[PDB]
Amino acid sequence: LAEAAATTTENPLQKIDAALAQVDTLRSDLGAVQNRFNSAITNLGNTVNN
Amino acid sequence: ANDGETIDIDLKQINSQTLGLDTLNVQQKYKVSDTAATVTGYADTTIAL
Repeated sequence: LAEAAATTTENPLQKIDAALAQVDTLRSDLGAVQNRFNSAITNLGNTVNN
Repeated sequence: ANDGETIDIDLKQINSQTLGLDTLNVQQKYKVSDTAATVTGYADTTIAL
């Protein structure tokens, strides 16, 4: 469990921006892997038919 | 849309007192004079008869 700060935060929107950067990085990676999956599906279909 | 970039407005406390206008007085002292007066009667007192 995390503390409750006793003073107002400073330069908060920069921290928010860095957070969003982390979020979009993870989102992009998770999107990208789906390309591997799709191409693997395609190659699998070709292989099974042949 | 970033941390710290602001426009700063500056004010003052303004009223008769802060301007010191309460210290403004244009009056001039009168030439005072007095005259005798009359005192009459006896007043009762809490002291019991």
